[PDB]
Amino acid sequence: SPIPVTIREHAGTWYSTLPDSTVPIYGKTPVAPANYMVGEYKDFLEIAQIPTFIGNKV
Amino acid sequence: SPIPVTIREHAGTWYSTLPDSTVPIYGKTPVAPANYMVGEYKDFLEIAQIPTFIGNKVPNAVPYIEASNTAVKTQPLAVYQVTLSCSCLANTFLAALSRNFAQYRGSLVYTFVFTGTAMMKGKFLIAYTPPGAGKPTSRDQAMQATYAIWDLGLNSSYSFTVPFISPTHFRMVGTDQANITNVDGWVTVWQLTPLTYPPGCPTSAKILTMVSAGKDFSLKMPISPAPWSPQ
Amino acid sequence: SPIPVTIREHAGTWYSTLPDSTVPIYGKTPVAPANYMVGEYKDFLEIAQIPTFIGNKVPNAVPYIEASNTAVKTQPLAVYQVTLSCSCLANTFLAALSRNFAQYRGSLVYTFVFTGTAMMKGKFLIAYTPPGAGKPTSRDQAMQATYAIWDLGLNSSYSFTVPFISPTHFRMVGTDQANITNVDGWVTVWQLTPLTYPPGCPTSAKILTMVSAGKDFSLKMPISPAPWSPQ
Amino acid sequence: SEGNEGVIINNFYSNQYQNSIDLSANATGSDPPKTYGQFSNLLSGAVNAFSNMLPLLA
Amino acid sequence: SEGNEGVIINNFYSNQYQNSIDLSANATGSDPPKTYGQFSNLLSGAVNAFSNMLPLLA
Repeated sequence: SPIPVTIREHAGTWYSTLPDSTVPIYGKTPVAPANYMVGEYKDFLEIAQIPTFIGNKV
Repeated sequence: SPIPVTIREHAGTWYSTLPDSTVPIYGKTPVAPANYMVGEYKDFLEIAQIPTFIGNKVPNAVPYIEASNTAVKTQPLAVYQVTLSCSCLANTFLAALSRNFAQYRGSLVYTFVFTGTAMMKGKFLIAYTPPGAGKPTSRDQAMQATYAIWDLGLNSSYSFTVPFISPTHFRMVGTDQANITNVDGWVTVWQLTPLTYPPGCPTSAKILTMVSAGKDFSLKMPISPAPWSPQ
Repeated sequence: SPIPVTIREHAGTWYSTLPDSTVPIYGKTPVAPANYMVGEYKDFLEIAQIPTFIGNKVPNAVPYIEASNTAVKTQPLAVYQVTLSCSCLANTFLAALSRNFAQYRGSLVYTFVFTGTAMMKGKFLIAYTPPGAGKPTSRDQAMQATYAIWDLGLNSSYSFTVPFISPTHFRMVGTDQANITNVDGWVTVWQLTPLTYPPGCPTSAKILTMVSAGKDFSLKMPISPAPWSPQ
Repeated sequence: SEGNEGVIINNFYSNQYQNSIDLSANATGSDPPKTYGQFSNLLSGAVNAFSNMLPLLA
Repeated sequence: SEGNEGVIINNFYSNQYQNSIDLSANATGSDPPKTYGQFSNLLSGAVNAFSNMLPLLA
């Protein structure tokens, strides 16, 4: 009844960009409501559209 | 048919607060029925509401303040900082409970029990001053903030609630260093009218002081205070 | 597609009592039919109910007590402590069974078989004294506790049940050290009336003493007693 | 409430094993089951009725 | 009853593998199956009926 596993060669590696989460150590923590907040953006493209200054005579 | 697994980098670690269980080694053990039992509670908030004694005149603490036969607008009977760290609250269940959490929110209740003679009479001005301009220095300045007038008569005590006035949703429980002129303001007690009495009666009385949580009060994130020794 | 796992800190441990199975190495093995078999039991409680012999006069144990032709209210015929550890019970199946568990609950049954002559007559007072005031010192004190009068006649034995009287739901099986004046009380056997007989008959008789569990009796938490050698 | 456990998976060990078993005792006692299993020695011929009977004393 | 096992999961190895196989023998015996498989050598032409027959002795 214990389940048999095959350990992959890459056992133990850490991937800086792994598409996954790790162990939570301090659960059930409610946050401070931040619902009055304004000005949020979600995609850089949302603001890449605002013109900024080109430098002349560098 | 054996299943392939990828071992995570954190293999082998122990987390003191893991949201999970371990290996059971002695199953199917029935317990001794404890169904006759009474008095159980399940949330600390359930008892944080019971008032305990504030220590006056530290380190020669007494559970009360003294009213006199003189009203000096310049002289508070008591000045408490509104901090769950006040040495004043150090031994109240509120403070002992609170020291195991990082933040609090909600109402604090200061209860005063008059213990003088039935023949005495008097009026007190109890005020809560939010921070920003320092502590009030006379009843005249306190009277500019949140306050209540407590009249002595048939009913023995007065329950003063300091309203949670704060920029943040929560406030830190304990102080790191000491909190200045800060903290969250002050509760000051003043005489409005002096204690008056007839002939044959003492000229001062003791007022019992207690503190508790209001129905509003909340605590969050359990931690451990710095270890201490009561002696 | 290989599945990611988090290895727990206890990786590699062996638990002598794990509620689980291991790797099978020789499957599909049919057994030799044993279906003609009889006499099987499945719970120790099934046989703990069969009376076995109490040892009297340790370490020169005999399976009986002796009744005489004299009733001294000051002299018990036997005094057993109600402890599954009494050296008295040391070799009863009850005691041998019980020593593999931590706690017991329920009724203990002391059975007496009269083995004297048919011509003899007599009455015994068998009492159970709960703890608290020490063991009774005369039949007069025993008679103040739980007791039964056993009259000799056609029917040979008497089954005395000591009621489970205890503050806790369960009682510890074995003693750590020795149990004082404690233990759980005492079973004392006294003569009420002396053994009487006609001419031509012996003037004393042997009474066989056994012990068993009552239907009430329960045992819990299997452990191992301190190892011993019968020699 | 509950404690600090927040796993989605069903506990691998069943409860009677993962936890102690809360029992409750009723004030007035409880009757043992009638039988603890089927092991037994049997007494037969205990009584009478039937033999080379009534030649037998009164 | 059962022993000391209290896992929720279905045993990974099936029973015929995890345990011995209790069989029961009946008093009066049991008939082997008729055939143990389909391997066989065959005897043909064993008998008669049909040939350049009845010129054949009586």
